[PDB]
Amino acid sequence: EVQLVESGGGLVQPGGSLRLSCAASGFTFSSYAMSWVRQAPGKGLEWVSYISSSSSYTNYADSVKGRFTISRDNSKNTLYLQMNSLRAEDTASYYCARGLAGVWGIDVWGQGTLVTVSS
Amino acid sequence: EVQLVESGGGLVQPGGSLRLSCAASGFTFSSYAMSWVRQAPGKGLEWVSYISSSSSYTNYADSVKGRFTISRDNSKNTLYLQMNSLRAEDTASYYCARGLAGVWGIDVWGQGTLVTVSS
Amino acid sequence: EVQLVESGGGLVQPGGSLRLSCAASGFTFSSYAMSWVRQAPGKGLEWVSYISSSSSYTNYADSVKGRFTISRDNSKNTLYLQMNSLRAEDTASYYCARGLAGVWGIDVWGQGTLVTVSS
Amino acid sequence: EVQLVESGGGLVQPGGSLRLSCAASGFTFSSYAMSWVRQAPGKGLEWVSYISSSSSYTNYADSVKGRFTISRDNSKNTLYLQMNSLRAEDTASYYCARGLAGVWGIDVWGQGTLVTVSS
Amino acid sequence: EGVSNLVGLPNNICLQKTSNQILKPKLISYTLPVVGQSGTCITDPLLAMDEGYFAYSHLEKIGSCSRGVSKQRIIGVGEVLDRGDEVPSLFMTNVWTPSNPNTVYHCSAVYNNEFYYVLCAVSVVGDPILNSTYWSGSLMMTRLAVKPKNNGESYNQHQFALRNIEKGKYDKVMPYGPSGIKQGDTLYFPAVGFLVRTEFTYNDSNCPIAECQYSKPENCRLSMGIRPNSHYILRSGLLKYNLSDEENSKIVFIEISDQRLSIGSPSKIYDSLGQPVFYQASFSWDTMIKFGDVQTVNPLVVNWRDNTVISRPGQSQCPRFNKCPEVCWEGVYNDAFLIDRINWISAGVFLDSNQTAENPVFTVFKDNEVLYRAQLASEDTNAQKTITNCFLLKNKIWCISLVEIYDTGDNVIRPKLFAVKIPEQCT
Ligand SMILES: *[C@@H]1O[C@H](CO)[C@@H](O[C@@H]2O[C@H](CO)[C@@H](O[C@@H]3O[C@H](CO[C@H]4O[C@H](CO[C@H]5O[C@H](CO)[C@@H](O)[C@H](O)[C@@H]5O)[C@@H](O)[C@H](O)[C@@H]4O)[C@@H](O)[C@H](O[C@H]4O[C@H](CO)[C@@H](O)[C@H](O)[C@@H]4O)[C@@H]3O)[C@H](O)[C@H]2NC(C)=O)[C@H](O)[C@H]1NC(C)=O
Ligand SMILES: *[C@@H]1O[C@H](CO)[C@@H](O[C@@H]2O[C@H](CO)[C@@H](O[C@@H]3O[C@H](CO[C@H]4O[C@H](CO)[C@@H](O)[C@H](O)[C@@H]4O)[C@@H](O)[C@H](O[C@H]4O[C@H](CO)[C@@H](O)[C@H](O)[C@@H]4O)[C@@H]3O)[C@H](O)[C@H]2NC(C)=O)[C@H](O)[C@H]1NC(C)=O
Ligand SMILES: *[C@@H]1O[C@H](CO)[C@@H](O[C@@H]2O[C@H](CO)[C@@H](O[C@@H]3O[C@H](CO[C@H]4O[C@H](CO[C@H]5O[C@H](CO)[C@@H](O)[C@H](O)[C@@H]5O)[C@@H](O)[C@H](O)[C@@H]4O)[C@@H](O)[C@H](O)[C@@H]3O)[C@H](O)[C@H]2NC(C)=O)[C@H](O)[C@H]1NC(C)=O
Ligand SMILES: *[C@@H]1O[C@H](CO)[C@@H](O[C@@H]2O[C@H](CO)[C@@H](O[C@@H]3O[C@H](CO[C@H]4O[C@H](CO)[C@@H](O)[C@H](O)[C@@H]4O)[C@@H](O)[C@H](O)[C@@H]3O)[C@H](O)[C@H]2NC(C)=O)[C@H](O)[C@H]1NC(C)=O
Ligand SMILES: *[C@@H]1O[C@H](CO)[C@@H](O[C@@H]2O[C@H](CO)[C@@H](O[C@@H]3O[C@H](CO[C@H]4O[C@H](CO)[C@@H](O)[C@H](O)[C@@H]4O)[C@@H](O)[C@H](O)[C@@H]3O)[C@H](O)[C@H]2NC(C)=O)[C@H](O)[C@H]1NC(C)=O
Repeated sequence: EVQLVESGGGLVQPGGSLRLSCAASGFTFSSYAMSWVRQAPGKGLEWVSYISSSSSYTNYADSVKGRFTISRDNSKNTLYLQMNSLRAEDTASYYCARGLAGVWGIDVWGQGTLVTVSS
Repeated sequence: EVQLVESGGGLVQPGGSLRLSCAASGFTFSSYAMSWVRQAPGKGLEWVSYISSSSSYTNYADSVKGRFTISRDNSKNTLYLQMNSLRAEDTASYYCARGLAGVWGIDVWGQGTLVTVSS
Repeated sequence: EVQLVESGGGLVQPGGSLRLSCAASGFTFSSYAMSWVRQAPGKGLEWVSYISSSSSYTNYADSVKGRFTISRDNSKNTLYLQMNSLRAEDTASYYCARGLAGVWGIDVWGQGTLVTVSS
Repeated sequence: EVQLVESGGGLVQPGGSLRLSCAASGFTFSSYAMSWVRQAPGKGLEWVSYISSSSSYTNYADSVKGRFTISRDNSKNTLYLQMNSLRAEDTASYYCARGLAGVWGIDVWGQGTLVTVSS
Repeated sequence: EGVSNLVGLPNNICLQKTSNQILKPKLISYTLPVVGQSGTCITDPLLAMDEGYFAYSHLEKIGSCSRGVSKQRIIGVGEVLDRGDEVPSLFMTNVWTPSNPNTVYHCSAVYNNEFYYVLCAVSVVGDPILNSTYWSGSLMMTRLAVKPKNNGESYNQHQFALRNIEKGKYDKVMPYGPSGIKQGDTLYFPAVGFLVRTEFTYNDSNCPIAECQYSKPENCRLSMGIRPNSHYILRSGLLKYNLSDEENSKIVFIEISDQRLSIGSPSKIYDSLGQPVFYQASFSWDTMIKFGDVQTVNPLVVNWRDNTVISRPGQSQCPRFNKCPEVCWEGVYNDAFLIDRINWISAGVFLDSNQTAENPVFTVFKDNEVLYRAQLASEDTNAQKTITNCFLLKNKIWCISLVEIYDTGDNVIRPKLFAVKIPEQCT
């Protein structure tokens, strides 16, 4: 059973710097793909980052092309996301899965992590 | 006029864990540098921890490379320092300023904070 | 019999914005003085804000000179306190009375309101 | 506990077009009544729009008979109000409840939403 | 080890008809909570698979699921790998979305060396199969790699227009079908042709009205078009695109044979065990499945299979199991992928209903009998279009099928993709 444990936090000032983390267990992390997917209440899927197995390719969206950069820690199974220079339009719940945006996902989304950028 | 209010006490057992804090007012804290500087009676300046404005660079000394890690709280003007695994050679008065070690300083050292590690 | 009903919020993240309220009945509120008084467990009285009868004079303390500003609502008997940019040293129970700090107070403190600022 | 979350907007030019929203939770929304209620500072209740459970009856006031039309989205619990052709006499705080105008209301008015039409 | 297509000699599969359900439907399309749902609608799907790489396309409509609007059309390719233990999956790597959503309609995919061409039709009048009398005919093919790289700008997304068209007698061409095939260094796309009704050469005496007393003789001619008093009769075919010349973008529409000539429907040609197999939907007088292998690749000479047990439902006019000429343009797309050639064993998600579109059931049939069925959902969930593709997982056949079902806690037709493995031991 694949277990996805999201972490991080919200309630930050506009333009701050947050670091979201998501660890996993089960499947072999040394060769697989990871991607952060967020969704605001009212909207649907909206991907923000992508990374390959050997950290050779890193894809991002047009709205977050220069906001944050996804990394990989194949030694210790984790998934960091150093969010920098966020705005009020980035208030959504982020998720980690095994697909860039798609409609795919071969594991139940466990808990997620809500990030609030306001006031 | 720039006012530096140092806080945090000493009188701790060898190998304990103290947390020194230093708040400030006046200059804009959202983009500036902060550094902890200590000095023992008989010796001179001794830099321990450095941090940048965007919390992107954190430098430490050879003797305190793994003792404590400096953080940043740009929301509420302060300067925390979670001192961990200290020894008898760390008995000195700590100070907060706007220079790593140098011989520089752009504000009169207000009160400081003495930390005693003995017995 | 003078009844002082304290209100407001608490248990908030440090650096937020709270609004403490205190309504009253009995004595004529159109011309009198009101003041917020807080006390931390272990310490004594500590005055923060003062309001005059005609809202012509508003005094503050040295520690909260720019934190919050008291107002007056002589139309409807109340006492607002828009606490902004609070710190960990503001964790105390706030009270409303008819004296700035003093040792005075001509009415039994009814319930008060505890404001916890931590974590 | 019934929670009413008002939303929408404000600060619009005279004759603009705003869309107020109000979601709810708790009571079964598939069969109940919803009504927008506004009140200006100095005046009392002022009903504008009413709608039934099956969206079979939609009543309006003499002053807003052709301004806006209330809708119903029973699939997703909400309460929309496409305010169109507003004037300076519509500057008030709008509220959603379970009574047309009355003096009724069987739930505490949570936050409301202020609409300003001026300049 | 590797996820490849039907090549070599797979393991022995079930060859007998058993009522014991030995098929294990495995869902690999686990969606996230849609709390706060709206009037969304997902239609116009696409699912192609070749040598371990897939593709997907969908048009999300906010409101009605037929007469709706366009907001976003997510078209992306990816890789097909294992989730970790004997269960394949579709891992997407590249995603592309056009600027204006209400331009792209009727895409067609194909496989290549290290790329994935997506041939879509460009229209400014809406659905081209509904307003073809004013459509221009411009076609755009988008190339998306299955392995992106850093700072390529010419290796991840490259669009090109198909100027030169070799239309002989047809007035317009358009890619119509999920995907096609490749023959070494040549690309083939499923398509439908637009021909004038007054320029049709079909004697009204070859219509199969022998045992069809309740049918007029001109029903064959009236069924070749969307409407009787229309202005175009559809004609199936394929689009040839040899990407080895590259002197100019060429379009070669080769019409289908006259054997069992029906109205234009989404075609699907795919390679199975070396030989290319062709499929054609049934939106005409013929309600049965049009299956068969291709012997002449270019002129689409396909030996049609006369299956009498697998069909698609419809309306009251032309319901299921109605093999007689009738003026009607209705049906549902339900394909099947060939998993065996010695016994001609096929497999696909076909609906089981007389005049409705519910109860999507995965069924396996050789030519005239059902071997073993398995229900992917309850008997009340609706389904419109299904796409079935089969492959191998290192020793054995595996089939992933995209089936649009009606999820309970979604209130929207969701294209759920299941994973069904052809078993090697049955009762
Ligand atoms: C299949 O394709 C064909 C062709 O691709 C489609 O036919 C095309 O239809 C469109 C209409 O969508 C024609 O465009 C023009 O539409 C104009 C409409 O103006 C407004 O219409 C809406 C209604 O609002 C107005 O209502 C009345 C109408 O009189 C007004 O008095 C009132 O003040 C409102 O303004 C508005 O909501 C909308 O926003 C528009 O602003 C027509 O005015 C225009 O007429 C011109 O062209 C005529 C020749 O066609 C000419 O005789 C007129 O004098 C005038 O110059 C035109 O109709 C396309 O022209 C038309 N194409 C062709 C080739 O005819 C067809 O709809 C499509 N079908 C389907 C099912 O998809
Ligand atoms: C489109 O499809 C239609 C229908 O199939 C075709 O028309 C039919 O053609 C066949 C021929 O293959 C006709 O069958 C027979 O036609 C005979 C014609 O007689 C003359 O034939 C040639 C000219 O072609 C002359 O040289 C010769 O001397 C004859 O004078 C008829 O005589 C036959 O009659 C028999 O059947 C009828 C019943 O139909 C009986 O009553 C008679 O007693 C006799 O037994 C026979 O009919 C057929 O009649 C044609 N049908 C129609 C409706 O015309 C078209 O040719 C075809 N067109 C194309 C382009 O493919
Ligand atoms: C898609 O487009 C590509 C082009 O990009 C097509 O690839 C071409 O395929 C044709 C196949 O016919 C290739 O033609 C080849 O030509 C060879 C000539 O080389 C030798 O010629 C002499 C022998 O005499 C030949 O003369 C003619 C020439 O065409 C032949 O037809 C005869 O049979 C004789 O063999 C020698 O003396 C000389 O020294 C040369 O060695 C020929 O030998 C081959 O048999 C073949 O005919 C052509 O070269 C290909 N082009 C490229 C760039 O590779 C592809 O087919 C297209 N796909 C389609 C149409 O589906
Ligand atoms: C429909 O087809 C199915 C095809 O898989 C049938 O399942 C097979 O049924 C047969 C007959 O019952 C089984 O054969 C027996 O299995 C039992 C139990 O195996 C378990 O053994 C241990 C527990 O002791 C357990 O840890 C294992 O994991 C097994 O699950 C054995 O004890 C017998 O010796 C004998 O082998 C097959 O094992 C079973 N297949 C599988 C994959 O389990 C099914 O019965 C058919 N249904 C009908 C109605 O015909
Ligand atoms: C789904 O579609 C199937 C195929 O279209 C349906 O099966 C068909 O059902 C119709 C029902 O009208 C049959 O049509 C008639 O059947 C009766 C038979 O009943 C009488 O039979 C003899 C006369 O032969 C008589 O003596 C008896 O007393 C009965 O009264 C007759 O009127 C005709 O023969 C005529 O055929 C079809 O025959 C039948 N087709 C097949 C292939 O079975 C099915 O009913 C549909 N189901 C639903 C739920 O819609």
